[PDB]
Amino acid sequence: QSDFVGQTVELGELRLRVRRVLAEGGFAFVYEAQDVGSGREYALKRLLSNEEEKNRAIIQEVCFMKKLSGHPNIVQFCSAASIGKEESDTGQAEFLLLTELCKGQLVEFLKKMESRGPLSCDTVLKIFYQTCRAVQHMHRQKPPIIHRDLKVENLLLSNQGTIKLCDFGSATTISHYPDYSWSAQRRALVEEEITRNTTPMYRTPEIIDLYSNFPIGEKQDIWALGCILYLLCFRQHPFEDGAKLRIVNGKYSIPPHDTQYTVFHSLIRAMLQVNPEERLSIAEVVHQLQEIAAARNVNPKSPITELLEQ
Amino acid sequence: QVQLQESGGGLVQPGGSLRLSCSASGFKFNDSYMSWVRRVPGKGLEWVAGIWEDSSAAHYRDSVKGRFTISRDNAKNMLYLQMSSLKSDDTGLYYCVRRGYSGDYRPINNPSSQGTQVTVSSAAAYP
Ligand SMILES: O=C1Nc2ccccc2/C1=C1/Nc2ccccc2/C1=N\OCC[C@@H](O)CO
Repeated sequence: QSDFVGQTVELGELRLRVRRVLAEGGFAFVYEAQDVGSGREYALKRLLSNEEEKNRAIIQEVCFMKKLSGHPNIVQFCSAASIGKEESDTGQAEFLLLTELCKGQLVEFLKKMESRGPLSCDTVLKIFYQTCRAVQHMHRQKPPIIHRDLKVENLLLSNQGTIKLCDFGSATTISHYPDYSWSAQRRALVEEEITRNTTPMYRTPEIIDLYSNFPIGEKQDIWALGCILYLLCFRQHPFEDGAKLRIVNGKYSIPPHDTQYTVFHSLIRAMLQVNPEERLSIAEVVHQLQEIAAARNVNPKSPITELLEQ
Repeated sequence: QVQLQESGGGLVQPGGSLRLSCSASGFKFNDSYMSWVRRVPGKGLEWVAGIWEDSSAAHYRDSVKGRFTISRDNAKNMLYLQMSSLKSDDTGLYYCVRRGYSGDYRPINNPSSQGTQVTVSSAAAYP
């Protein structure tokens, strides 16, 4: 993994020199790769596994990325390779992903801004709008792609200073519509696969309570986005303690004496609706963010230069 | 900390030539991929040329191919750009930075240095 630095990887006509490690997240590593013939810099994601279930999940994720590529807020796909169990040095099946190189993780940019104080309303609007714009591109697909793991940790800052969605590991095209025809077996197997693919504090009421007949679909991403907008505005996550009782009953509160992010209050309340059917669509969210941006004369597609320059 | 200082820029006639110079200190130069970038009013930053740490490869943006030559002196920690057959499209603030570019000739690193002004004009003296 660490030893993969200094390598010259071939991906089609490209001959990428692996320069330096950027991230480590379990079975995957992210490196800064540079073409030796052009000088163009990329991101190389490496994954080592011999597990068939992982190989199949990598295929799905890469297929979603190929489909979602080209949106200004989805990380741009360049190429990928799947080297065999025998054909690799490690003896494991090797998975290589080549994308555009981003400046860094959003989380590491916000961590540097807390010293300077709370983020400006315009900064929040751009971060949030660009994120929703990525989710909108997903829900717009035929069939809709539900992220299921939206959080600031999965958001990168591009070269220009625009938000980029990079991970699609938990994404699915499968919606559930629980009924008076579902067995306890069905309910638990459904609950099992969704717990593995979500951040506990970002878990939705419809997945905590499988005895509500709440559909489990694209509205999951709306709840997660409501959490993000709360987190960007105020210090903490609206359900950081990860209590199922608070999440399932929608028990959170917008700081009583805030006069900075009032413009976003209505949206937070409208997105964090317990029943998913009573929650806004991504189009309604985008439209409301567009109006806020218009009444302020901010282009919300603009670089978040407030983050970049530090 | 990192320090980059450019020189060589000036007012030169179209078809003319210049030699830009860049001095580096504050990092291990001998191991850094170095680039020439330019800021153009009403455009922004664009990557121009780049060179491997050991000079085994030199890269150029299509618009300067065959006209520009990037070189380096790892002993003196210097970076050069031989410009020739200059066009008005070559007018801008030239800076030298570490690393390459991303996508449409967009530098990885935004210049912190002063830069040197290249003005491709016939003017007698600076305006
Ligand atoms: O392009 C990138 N520049 C960086 C600078 C610092 C840390 C990471 C990255 C990065 C990444 N580019 C890509 C492209 C595809 C998948 C992941 C990914 C990256 N980093 O991922 C690290 C965080 C991620 O694990 C959150 O889910």
